[PDB]
Amino acid sequence: KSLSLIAAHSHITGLGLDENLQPRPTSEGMVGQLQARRAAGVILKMVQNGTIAGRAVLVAGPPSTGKTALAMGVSQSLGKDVPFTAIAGSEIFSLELSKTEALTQAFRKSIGIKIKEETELIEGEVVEIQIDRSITGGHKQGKLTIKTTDMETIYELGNKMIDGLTKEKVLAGDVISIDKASGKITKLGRSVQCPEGELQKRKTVVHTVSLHEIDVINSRTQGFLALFTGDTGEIRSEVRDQINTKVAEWKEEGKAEIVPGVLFIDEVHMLDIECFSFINRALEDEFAPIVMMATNRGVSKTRGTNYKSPHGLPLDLLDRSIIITTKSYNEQEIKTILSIRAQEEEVELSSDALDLLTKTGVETSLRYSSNLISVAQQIAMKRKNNTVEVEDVKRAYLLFLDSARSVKYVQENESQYIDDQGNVQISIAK
Amino acid sequence: VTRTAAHTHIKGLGLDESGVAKRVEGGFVGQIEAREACGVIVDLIKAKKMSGRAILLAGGPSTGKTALALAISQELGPKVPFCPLVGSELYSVEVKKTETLMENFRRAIGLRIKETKEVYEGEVTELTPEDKTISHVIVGLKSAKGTKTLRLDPTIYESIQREKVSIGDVIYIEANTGAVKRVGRSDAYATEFDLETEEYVPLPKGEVHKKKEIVQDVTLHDLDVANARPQGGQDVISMMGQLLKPKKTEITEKLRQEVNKVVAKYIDQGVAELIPGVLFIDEVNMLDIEIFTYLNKALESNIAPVVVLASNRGMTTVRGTEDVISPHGVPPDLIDRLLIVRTLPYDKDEIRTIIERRATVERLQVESSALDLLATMGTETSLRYALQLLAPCGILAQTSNRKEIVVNDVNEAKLLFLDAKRSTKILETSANYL
Amino acid sequence: NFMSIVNCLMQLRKVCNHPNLFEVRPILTSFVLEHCVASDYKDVERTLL
Amino acid sequence: MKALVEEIDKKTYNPDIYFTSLSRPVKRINYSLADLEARLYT
Amino acid sequence: MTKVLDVLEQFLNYHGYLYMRLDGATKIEDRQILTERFNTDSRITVFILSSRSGGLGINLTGADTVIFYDSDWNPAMDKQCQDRCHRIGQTRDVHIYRFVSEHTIESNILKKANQKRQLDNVVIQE
Ligand SMILES: Nc1ncnc2c1ncn2[C@@H]1O[C@H](COP(=O)(O)OP(=O)(O)O)[C@@H](O)[C@H]1O
Ligand SMILES: Nc1ncnc2c1ncn2[C@@H]1O[C@H](COP(=O)(O)OP(=O)(O)O)[C@@H](O)[C@H]1O
Ligand SMILES: [Mg+2]
Ligand SMILES: [Mg+2]
Ligand SMILES: [Mg+2]
Ligand SMILES: [Mg+2]
Repeated sequence: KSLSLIAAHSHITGLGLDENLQPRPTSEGMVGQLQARRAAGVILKMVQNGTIAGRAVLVAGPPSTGKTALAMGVSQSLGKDVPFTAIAGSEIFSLELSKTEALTQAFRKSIGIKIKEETELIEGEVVEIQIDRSITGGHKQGKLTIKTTDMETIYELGNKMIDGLTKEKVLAGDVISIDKASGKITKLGRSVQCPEGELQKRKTVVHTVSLHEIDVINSRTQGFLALFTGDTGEIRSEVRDQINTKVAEWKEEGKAEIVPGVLFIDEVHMLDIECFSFINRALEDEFAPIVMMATNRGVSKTRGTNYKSPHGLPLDLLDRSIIITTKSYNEQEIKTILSIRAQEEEVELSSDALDLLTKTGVETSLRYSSNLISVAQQIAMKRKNNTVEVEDVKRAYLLFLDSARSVKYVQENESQYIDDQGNVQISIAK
Repeated sequence: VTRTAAHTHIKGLGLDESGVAKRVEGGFVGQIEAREACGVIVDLIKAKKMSGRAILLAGGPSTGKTALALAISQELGPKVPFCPLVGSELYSVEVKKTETLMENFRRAIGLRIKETKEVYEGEVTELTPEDKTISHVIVGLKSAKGTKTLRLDPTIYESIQREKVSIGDVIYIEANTGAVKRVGRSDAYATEFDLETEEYVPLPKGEVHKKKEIVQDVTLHDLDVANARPQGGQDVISMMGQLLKPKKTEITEKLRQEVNKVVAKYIDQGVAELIPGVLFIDEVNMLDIEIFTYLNKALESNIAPVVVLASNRGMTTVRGTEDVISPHGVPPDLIDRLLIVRTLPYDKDEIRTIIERRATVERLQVESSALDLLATMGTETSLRYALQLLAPCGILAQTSNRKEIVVNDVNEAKLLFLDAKRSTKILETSANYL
Repeated sequence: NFMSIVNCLMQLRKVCNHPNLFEVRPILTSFVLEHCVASDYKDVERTLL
Repeated sequence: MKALVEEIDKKTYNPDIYFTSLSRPVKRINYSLADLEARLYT
Repeated sequence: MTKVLDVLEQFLNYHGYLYMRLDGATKIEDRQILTERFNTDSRITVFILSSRSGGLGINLTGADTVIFYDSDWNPAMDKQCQDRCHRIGQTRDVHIYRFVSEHTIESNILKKANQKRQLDNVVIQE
């Protein structure tokens, strides 16, 4: 399910690992990056352990080298049932919400809670349902026949039960599930399904709810609408201070458990200094997600200050975070990556075209060639041949310019292009 | 008769089946490589396989960037959604720039559904209340071909009471959405009063209950707004509900993911088909770095439709950045995921052909000599100026009753109107700041 | 046949003059989507409350 | 979901009562004489 | 077809003219009266008829204009319709119009009949 066409990370699934945590050369869509995969795997098992919370880790490296794909493989390897939050640095800036509250809201979103409830439900086919008007003898008299394969019995309704059966029109011969404790009816189909067995069964219902979702409901009359509508608007901190204690008591009673989810922040270099100052306090608290931050830039100016801090982050935040460095890809890895994308996009590449695509990948960038591999398939589609050819790769190379070539063209054509001073010449002669 | 503003002479890219671009097709001269690489992008969009791909075209002013970006929208067809957008529109007072940028990505992917609606119509015979709670009402609607009675919800009864319907008045009731419309009093009661303000309509022909199916297409974002906020309804509680929070709000990622899931469950039944679209942003050089860096992460998403950018600049500083200098006013990290389509300036002959075809589409006759003058103009001043002076010359020809443009008329138009180069010369030598 | 031609043209002759073809123009009522995602979280709100 | 419109017959439908119903099967019949005479005389 | 007549009555009624309809759905007593009423000087601008019913043998001299929405056969049968207007008692020239759509079957019919000099039509294909 979940219709998706093609994604950049669509190929890599779950990073890759062995029981010794030693990464394989090619494992589950992940090539290259030996040490980075091992450190990211240590972080993954650290999250799965859940003994430690509120720790920050930094992923550093050149652009287009082993950075976002790491956190993607960690999120996919973490699997469903555990929370993972990915937000851009520009997304926390909001006109309606303050930067601090919008920054705390993610920390509340990244930690979930599982709540279990036991219910007794009676489900089965209804062959015959009789309902009678009020009489002097009794308020209402009715009998419904719930037929199942193993057992078939008749129940006498409870008044307001009759108001639930008359409330929503029910036709005999459909499979429904009636909730005794909840007091509502659930129709599972028509008799589409078959009766499994005994009418009444005791089941437990587990509900995974994040701390944020618990926090919004209590601050509003209807808070679940404030979840979807994003109108939440700076919940009081007192409410959260009550939520934490109530959750603690729920844990001591054993009625709930907490899952230490992960919080991933893309583009942390563009975060404001105030947010950096709040993160330091937010990490040291009791409930906090494991934080992973990735910045492409380094030795730049922090937003909000005049001075340039190293890596673009304040040193106070760098103390709380552990740094992981990624290395540029070699020539032998680029061809394997482009081959993985070829297998992902249903694109057939000859070895002769793979050599040129690898050479162009080394000379310019990987992101470029991986964009060309998609474009060349249509030029090959006009030739009606199923496999891409060298000539199609060259045509796709001359049609769509690179960045380095476009800069060298702009420098010669600068008189035609607009300039920072606003000067342009649209006249050909004189 | 036919209004023409800087356009409508371009009916498409005009490419053959082999992908080769003709010298002259559909109001396009020169620019063969850009039309070819553009048609490749057209086929890529028709393939639907790629997602989150970005292609920008960089060229000087008047080079035809935007005019080429309209041709791809004409080539995709009206069935494929196209969203023209300007980089200056991403700044909004009510909502942050980020939400306004993410929203357009959802507006660019169209999803067409099919659904059947039930319709009841007929003249009302009896109206009775079944009366804490507002009781239901039995309606006696009388079709021309039959008679049927139906019980109604209390809300649609409230809408009925607000429409001032009476016994013997033709009404229209929608089943699914519960909408209520009254056509008018029945034609048989027209003789009850000699003078009345109420019009009389004939009895609806056919059965009371009627069905049909609609292929109606709705953009995905329009479907998201429905789940996000309430919408108009004939009941008072609906008007108060929509009037409680009129201001637009930012949508959380959770609601978006759920709507995407129900979209998938809709495509599993074969009822709907998801098709991508093209997002076009004019003057990308006007965007702050905060929108660029968000475009870095947003294009990596799978649901992100193909986006096309246009900027004309040299090496310049990115808006919102102090010391950063990058080509085309775009950051270097964002330029990596982008593919570039270069545009070239036209020669004298191509300017002459442009003015010719624009004159033919404008429906105006131009003599050869005045046409050569317009070409020399186009070379010595600008391409836009020669296309600009065309109409005033025709107006002066209307004043002189002439049916064709003459050299004297285009010269007089040169005397009455000035371009930028002359006005700057008057600006350099003046008394007080002309 | 000769009958299929006439009976096929009578529909065009039932169009050009007036849209007599069954003349159904949609009233353009809104979409019927019944999901209301918040209703799925209503029960969770009840349990948490 | 719940239908806001419900078709109803004037004579057959009543808001009072709501009724829904769907080798060789044979309905059980008591052959006892005192049972039938007991039923008819009560 | 008679299904155009009611729509035309809702139109003429929308624009508020004075009209009278004569077709196969009327009686014999209301026919001659609706005829003499139109022939004598009155305020009725338009008189609606049908091809087979009242477009064959009547005497009407009143109208100076003939309008044809659709014509199937016009070697003869349609010629009788406008000849119902032009008569011995008309001192004014008859202006006869015709309604032909563009790029439709009716547009192909007269275009094929103009080249063939309008004898008889068989199949319309274009
Ligand atoms: N180890 C890897 N294995 C496979 N593909 C990779 C790997 N590292 C990077 N890529 C490719 O790089 C592209 C995105 O690069 P990314 O990791 O986002 O760079 P950055 O995070 O520095 O912006 C993806 O399309 C992915 O295919
Ligand atoms: N190849 C072409 N053929 C015909 N007209 C063109 C061509 N290229 C540009 N034009 C005309 O130039 C005018 C302005 O060009 P425009 O696309 O606005 O330039 P820019 O992309 O620099 O804004 C348009 O109205 C268009 O009709
Ligand atoms: Mg990144
Ligand atoms: Mg501290
Ligand atoms: Mg432009
Ligand atoms: Mg005669």
